[PDB]
Amino acid sequence: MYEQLKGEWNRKSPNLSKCGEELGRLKLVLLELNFLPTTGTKLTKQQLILARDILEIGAQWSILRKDIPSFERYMAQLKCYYFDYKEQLPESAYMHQLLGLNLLFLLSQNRVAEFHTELERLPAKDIQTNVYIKHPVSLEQYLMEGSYNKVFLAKGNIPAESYTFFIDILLDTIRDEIAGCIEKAYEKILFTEATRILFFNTPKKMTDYAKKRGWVLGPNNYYSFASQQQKPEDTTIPSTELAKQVIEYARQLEMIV
Amino acid sequence: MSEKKQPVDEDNWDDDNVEDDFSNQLRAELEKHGYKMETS
Amino acid sequence: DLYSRYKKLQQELEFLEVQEEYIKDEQKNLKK
Amino acid sequence: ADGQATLLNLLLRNYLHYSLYDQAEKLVSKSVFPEQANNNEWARYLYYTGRIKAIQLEYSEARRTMTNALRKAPQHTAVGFKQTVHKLLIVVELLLG
Amino acid sequence: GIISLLDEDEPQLKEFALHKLNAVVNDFWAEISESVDKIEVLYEDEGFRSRQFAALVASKVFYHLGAFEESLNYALGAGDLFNVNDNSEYVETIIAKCIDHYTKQCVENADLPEGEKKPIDQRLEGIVNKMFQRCLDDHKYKQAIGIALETRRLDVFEKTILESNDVPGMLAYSLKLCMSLMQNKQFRNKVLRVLVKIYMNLEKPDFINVCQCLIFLDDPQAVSDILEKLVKEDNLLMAYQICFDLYESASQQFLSSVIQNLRT
Amino acid sequence: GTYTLIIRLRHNVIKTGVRMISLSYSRISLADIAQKLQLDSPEDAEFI
Repeated sequence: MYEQLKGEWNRKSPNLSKCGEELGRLKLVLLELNFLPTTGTKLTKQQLILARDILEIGAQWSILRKDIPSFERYMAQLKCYYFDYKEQLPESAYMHQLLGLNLLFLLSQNRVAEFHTELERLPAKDIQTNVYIKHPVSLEQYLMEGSYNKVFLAKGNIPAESYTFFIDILLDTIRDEIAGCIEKAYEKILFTEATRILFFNTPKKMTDYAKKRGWVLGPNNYYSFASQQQKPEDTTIPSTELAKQVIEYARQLEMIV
Repeated sequence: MSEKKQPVDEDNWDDDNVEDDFSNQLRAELEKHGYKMETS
Repeated sequence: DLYSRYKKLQQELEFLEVQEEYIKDEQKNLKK
Repeated sequence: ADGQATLLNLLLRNYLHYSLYDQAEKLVSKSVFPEQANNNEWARYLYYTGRIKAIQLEYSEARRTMTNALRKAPQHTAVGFKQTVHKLLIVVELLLG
Repeated sequence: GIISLLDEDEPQLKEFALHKLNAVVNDFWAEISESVDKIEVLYEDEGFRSRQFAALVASKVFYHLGAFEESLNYALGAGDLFNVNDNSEYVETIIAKCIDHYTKQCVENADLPEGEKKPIDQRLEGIVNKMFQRCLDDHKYKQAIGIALETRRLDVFEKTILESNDVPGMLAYSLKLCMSLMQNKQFRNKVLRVLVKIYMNLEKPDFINVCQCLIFLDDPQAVSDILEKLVKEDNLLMAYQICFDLYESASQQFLSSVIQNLRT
Repeated sequence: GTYTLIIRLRHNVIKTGVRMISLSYSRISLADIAQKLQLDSPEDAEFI
């Protein structure tokens, strides 16, 4: 039934000499039939239910090898497969953990506009059911407000699969965020309080942050250069801009338009 | 007149702002003052 | 004929363009 | 005239109600302006694209084309779409304050 | 969703990708419209075996987005596969670009075609007369007279005097309609000087038009040449309306200049 | 059909609240605002 694949797909073959044959196996799919959604012949599903199971697992090992551009390649093709109104499996043991997995990595892509346009495809599966997708939408919601601890209580609660490469980018985009938000109007902080606001006990990682930005390494002190003094007393910036605007008042006042 | 091609389907304002304030806060605030004198 | 249907019709856009520019002169010239 | 207008509201009517691309397309659609659409198909035209900027997080730009979609409307009473825009117009203003 | 597989570097996926870029060219037309335009990269990468159909779908997608010349330069460089299909509502979209761009190019080339001339593609000039051959053979000569002026070319207008439409008075009442809408003296005299050396080369040489044109053209020796033929023919009856229309219309200085060529 | 818009108002309630509290009270403990906003935690009361 033209498979050539059912021996080494479930067991870990990490970046071995299968993926070149595997893509060449997927090349031989294209000579038989297109990956056009096959509007006719609904009974023949071996091009649809047996061929998409290759394409969803082909997205799965893309993230273990840290392959970011080819990761969204397979995931966009899966999105074009559940667009089909032809009756398929409604889901499997993977569809939540792949569609909401795209929700979790596009979170890390720092593009919030595409984060909320997925929400058309599942209205009820966010709060009242489908708890494994309730967890990513509640996560970025907690990243929206100031809440940081309850974010990492969700980093104590990863129920579905590993999610390892995603929360580590979510580590990294919080690390510069607190190293950003250490720069507020704070007083002297000793080398324990803001030393433990991220996670760390006392490595030299604090010297990486304390020499990246200010809050100078001293006798158990974070020095505050809370100046915010240089910018005011600007008459000229109105005096250039308003002199433009007052002439614009006289344009639509006297001369016929 | 009055068509709207359908594709799909004072006396009131000041108290509404006053309904906003004491919506769920001390409606009949009448007797707690009798009970706050011996406490406070 | 059909060839005259466009050549004579572009001929008056030539002729129309002056007139709106012309009264544009007289909105201010009569005021002075 | 009036072919640029009605063929785009009737293009949107389930493209909003689907997740198909259709929203950055209507950004790069040149047919945003038919420039005159008989005061009733024009009035809800700013509404159907008014929800588009709302649903993809464009807040402050949306509330002015929600308001313009409300005040170009006729004098009827059984108005259940006006029942919808009067709901939606100040959803996005709760998002702003 | 086929836009993601445009970096394979095995070329056979690209011909499998362009197999879907024609029949469903209206729904994910939304998608690959402005975000991805990587046609021109493989168009320039020396494979080739493709870049033919690749310029079609960009001639499709930049057309509706107002980038007509971006479609048109791809419509030029696409070759045969762009022009193999003309049974649609799309052939009206492309000849209203190209021939309109052609005639607004040739007006500039009516001024100065010599020196810094434009790179006239052979497809840019070869579908002009081909569609004009579609006009010569589809029985319409109220428009075969039309584009033959609109090409702003002398000899193809001279070519169509012998066509599948006979000459009782067609190409003779054309100049009656051409003199009225006659734009300048620059395009006028060049066309008018070749039409009347073939009127003498016609079967029955018409005499009032060859005089009316010549005073518009100011050849004070050429009417004396065809007067010499009428002296050679020796009948003053047909040597009459060539002469009193010459006296009635022409200038005094023209009649005082042509008289040297009559007495010699 | 508006629920996905309604669910994100919790960010706007708390920014309305923190403007209301900072305009009302001048010198307020951060271990008092959380009990008034029923946040159940002062350790993120610094964080909002």
